[PDB]
Formats: sequence, structure tokens, C-alpha cells
Amino acid sequence: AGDTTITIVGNLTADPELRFTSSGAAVVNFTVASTPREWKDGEALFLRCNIWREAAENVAESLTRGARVIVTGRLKQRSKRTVVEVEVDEIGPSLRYATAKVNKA
Amino acid sequence: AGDTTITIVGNLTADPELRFTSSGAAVVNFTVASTPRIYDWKDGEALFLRCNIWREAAENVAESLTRGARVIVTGRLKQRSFETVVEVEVDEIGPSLRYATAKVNKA
Amino acid sequence: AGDTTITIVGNLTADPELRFTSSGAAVVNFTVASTPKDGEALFLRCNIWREAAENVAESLTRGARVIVTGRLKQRSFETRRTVVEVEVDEIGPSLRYATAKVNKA
Amino acid sequence: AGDTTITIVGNLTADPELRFTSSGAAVVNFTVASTPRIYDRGEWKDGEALFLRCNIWREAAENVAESLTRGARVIVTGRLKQRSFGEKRTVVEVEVDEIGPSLRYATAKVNKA
Repeated sequence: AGDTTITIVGNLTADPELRFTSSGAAVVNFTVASTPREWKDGEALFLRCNIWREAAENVAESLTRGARVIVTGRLKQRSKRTVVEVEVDEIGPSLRYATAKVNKA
Repeated sequence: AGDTTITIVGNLTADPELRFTSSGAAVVNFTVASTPRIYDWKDGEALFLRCNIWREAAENVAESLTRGARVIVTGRLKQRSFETVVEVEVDEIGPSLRYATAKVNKA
Repeated sequence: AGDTTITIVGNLTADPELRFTSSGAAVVNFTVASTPKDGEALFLRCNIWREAAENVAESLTRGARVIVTGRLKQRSFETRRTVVEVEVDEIGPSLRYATAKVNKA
Repeated sequence: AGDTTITIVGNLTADPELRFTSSGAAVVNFTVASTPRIYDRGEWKDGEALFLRCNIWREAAENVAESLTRGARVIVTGRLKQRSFGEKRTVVEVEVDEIGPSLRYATAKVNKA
């Protein structure tokens, strides 16, 4: 029934925006700034991603603005206007230019 | 220096419209209607992704595909300026033989 | 859990191997030759079943350029090992260098 | 011209193994244990574990060695290569492009360079 999956590597434009909903389900919305083609150049891409629950909490606690992340999910369309968003499936900080102490839970 | 590659499986919303550009390069723009099936089964809302395929690959698509067609599309996400949108820079495309057959003609 | 999905583009090394089971279920096994002209060819084995399998067998032939999606799987030939295969989910002929007449079912 | 990029999510089977080469250029080899969760009747079912060998080079390799440990849940992107390991057997590996720790079950203190 058709589907989509995407992987992107980019930087958070700002610190993780935490909130909750009527359930008590943790929601974070953040944008990844990715610029294609380090040599040459592209035209910056801004993708909005949404991550939910446990994962959302951990994201908020761990990542900050400018952070270089690796994101996976599907594409989703927002609502007379449409916008493409990412239903984050997994996300983590790229260890290409950084280190991290990891804490299991 | 991030980057972003995507793969989608959908149906063309309409026959491929072939066009061109200042250089000569054939250009085809089309939309893929993809409807993800969720956990609960449930068929969540339809997605409409615009895809651009250029040069020869574009020509072949225009010749081969028609509306309704179930396709398999790979590429990268790109933004065009508003005042914006997300589009696919198709890298490869082809008709999913999940519900059909095809007579393939190399060049 | 874990994401083991993959998409690949290559050519079929040979005409697809149709075949059947006690059930009467169709199984095709074929190999995709992909070269990452920086290279060194990669040979992935792919298995596709039922209806889709039948369609492939009828449509595709050796040398064919295809677009394949599925998950990596690991199979047994464990002597003195394990091999990686693709559980094809969707497959089509890449229109990059060819045309095709579609005919839905 | 072929496309062999892949993304996987799994857990390191063991602590990252750092080593170098003729150059002094760093190299890490590790394995990711991924187990897909297959659906039939329905009801979840796991399914046979996959073990993919990944190689990551240079500064990224150093960072990995310093940050990650065995059991760690990672997100790896890269390309599949074939090498030559019945006498000369062949084995599919990942040329890691980008890697990081999945924040799905954990937090991390990130520190740039």
C-alpha cells in the first residue's frame, strides 16, 4: 500500500522543543538543517521531525542546538496548505565530529 | 555537510508530463501518491510527493509510465523557495512488479 | 527490534529462477550485480515469493537493471559460514536506460 | 552505476576495536547485531539475528572507539562492499559513512571537536 522511508544527517537548528499531550505522551518537534553536496555546496534543507514518548524525552535531555544528528523515519504530510514532515523512527548524534558518554535506561 | 536519501513506493497521480529547460535537458515532474499502512490494518493518510527526473531517464519515464502506475522511486530531498516545499530529486525509478508485468526495452 | 531495510539498484546476473513448493507457492531467487567508475562488484541474492515472484519471472531477464527494496536476512551454510540475503519487498525495472509496457493485474 | 547505500540500527556485539595501519591512519572494525521484528498470524515474532561488519576510518573511527562500548545501540549509514576472506570465501561489509548512538533507550553527553 505504498510507503516511504528516509535517512537524513544534519544539525538541529535549535535545542529540542519538549511538550506533552492529553495522554501524557512526550512530544518533541525539531528541525534538521542539512546542506547537500564537505566540498562544494547545496541549498540548505530544513526538515521538521516529530519524535514521541520515551525517545522524545531522551532527545530533549541529550541534544542541543547545532547538534549533528542521524535521523530515520517515514515522510508525513501536515494538514488549504500541506507540508512535508518526518515521523522520526530512530535518532542519534553523529560521532563524525564528536564524542558522547552514553547512559542506558 | 549532512545529506538525505529516500525511497518511496506509490502510484503516479497523473500521466507523466514531459517538459524541457534552457539547455535542452528534458524534464519530467510527477507526483507519487503513497498511503502508509499503520499499526492498529489501519491505512493512514495519503502522502503526495513531487518528484523531478531529468535528461534521458525523464524521457523513458514519459514514454513508459501512465497515471495510476505503481512505481518505486529513489532520490534525495530538495527545497524550492516559497514566500517553501519538499521535493524528490529522483535518482532511479521503476514500476513495481508487485501487481503488474512489463516488457523492458534497453537502449 | 532493529531496522534492517535496504534499497539497491543493479542488474540481474541471469534470467530469474522460477520454482514452486509442495503448497504451489512461487519462489524466485536471483542475484543483483551492483558496482558502488570506482568499484568492485557486489552480488546480493534476493528471494521474492508468490504473485510478485511470478510477475518477476515473466517480466525480467538477465542483464536487467532493477530497483529492489527489502530487508537483509542471514542464511545458513555453516561449515569451516552465514551469508547475507535480501527479502525483496518490492522490485521494478529501472527506467534509467529503458522503457517498459506495464500491464496491471 | 549501482546504488549500495544502507542504513541499519543495531547493537555493537563487543567494544570497538581500535587499530592503525602503515600510515598511522586509525581504523575500527565492529559488528552490529540487528534483529528485525517480523509480523504474522497478528502478533510480533522477532526473527533471526543479522551480523554486519562495519569499518570506519580516521577521526570518526577514533571518536567511535572513545564513545561506544559493547551492547551499544547504534545507527549506522554507509555502503555495502564485498571482500575476499571452498578456499577464498566472500563476505559483505558496511563502509560506515556516519554512525551514532540511538537515543531511543539512552541519553548522551555530546562533546564536539
